[PDB]
Amino acid sequence: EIQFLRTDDEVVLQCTATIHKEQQKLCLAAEGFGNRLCFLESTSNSKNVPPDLSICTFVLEQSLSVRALQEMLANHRTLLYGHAILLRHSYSGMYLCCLSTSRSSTDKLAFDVGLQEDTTGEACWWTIHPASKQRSEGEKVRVGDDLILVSVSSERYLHLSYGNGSLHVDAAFQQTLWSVAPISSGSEAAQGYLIGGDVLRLLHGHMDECLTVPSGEHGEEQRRTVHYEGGAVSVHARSLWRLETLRVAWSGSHIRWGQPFRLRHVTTGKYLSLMEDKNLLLMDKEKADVKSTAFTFRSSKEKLDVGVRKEVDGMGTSEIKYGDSVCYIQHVDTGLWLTYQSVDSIQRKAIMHHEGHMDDGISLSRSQHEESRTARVIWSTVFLFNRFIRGLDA
Amino acid sequence: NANVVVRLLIRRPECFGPALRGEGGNGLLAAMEEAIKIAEDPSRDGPS
Repeated sequence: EIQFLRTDDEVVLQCTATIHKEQQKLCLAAEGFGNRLCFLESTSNSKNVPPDLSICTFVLEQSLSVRALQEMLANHRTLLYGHAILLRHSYSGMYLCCLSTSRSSTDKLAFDVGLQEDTTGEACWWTIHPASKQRSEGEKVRVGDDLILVSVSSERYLHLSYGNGSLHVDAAFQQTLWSVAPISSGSEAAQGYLIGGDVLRLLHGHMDECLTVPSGEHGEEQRRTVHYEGGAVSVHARSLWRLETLRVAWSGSHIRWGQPFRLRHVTTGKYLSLMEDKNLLLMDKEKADVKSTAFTFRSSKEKLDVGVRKEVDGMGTSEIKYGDSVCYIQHVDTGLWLTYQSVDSIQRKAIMHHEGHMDDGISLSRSQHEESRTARVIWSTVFLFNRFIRGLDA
Repeated sequence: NANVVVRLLIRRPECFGPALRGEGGNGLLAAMEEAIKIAEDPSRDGPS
């Protein structure tokens, strides 16, 4: 009846903030390449600013007892309170750990918290202690529960540095309760069916034109535009898109018809949106509101709606099939359907029309893990090298 | 009996005195200099 968090389950570690009279909700994030340090991603402003949960998703690899872990150091199971957990970052593949090297920022004894490639040593492991009086050591782990994590290596609670001007996750003896929310379950997933957070190509027609931005001419303003294009773009990185659900918890559930979501161009890092001029334009993360960036999949071109669904906590029905299913995109608020302009490689523009053409079906193709990783690396590297170039120019 | 005491002391950092609390504590060296200055000062050394 009640679920229990188990190993091989992808989870996001969430914390709450009460800064300046206001209740803010935050999640732990860390980029794989580049900075190994961990920052906090805002989730309460999901309506105004989309969260980036790809770097916030973690996988619970092993849960071992303290004595068994000590013996191992000397050398698919449910979580139980009082055990040692091995957190693996989903995107990077590295492991959360205490760095033992600190910024020396306002805390005498602080150890910074980051990601580590090697699994050897006790720095990567963390002990889960239930905080609530109702929870006792040895109880089943609740889906909605608050946990205090103690480092195996340093015996330092993972806490949020409230005093610092910028909120930082740090390992110290001061304790902060953390809430874990399931993001997806790998085992229950069905192959060939769309899930939340999956990188994919939008394919149109038998010519297999892919919805993509212009090529690498280095002009951001015209890169912001979108159009249908065919050829080698289907195996190029610009055609990569990622689907983020509007919900945070259970964001890996099977996408269903009529479910609002967001589309993000992986290479550019920007989100698809509709402007008042009824034109598609990629917009920035900061200004990417829920209203403008909302898009949904509907089974049939017919305008009559099936109402609304009730959101369920779990994988759900495998209602969207890769390749076989044919989908039509509709903006949630305006209700318009984006269609090819058709006015004439092909370079046919994408426009917003509530009638549209007859052949507006869009097939779905799943991208590979290596390609998704490469696109994310490309975005994260071009950002840093643009910052470097701007600094040198200044 | 030593490990438990150390663990409890680090669990409650207020036991270390204001210099070693870690919340902007000057440090042991500065604290003892301040205490010396208090020692020369009659007003703060005695109730007066």
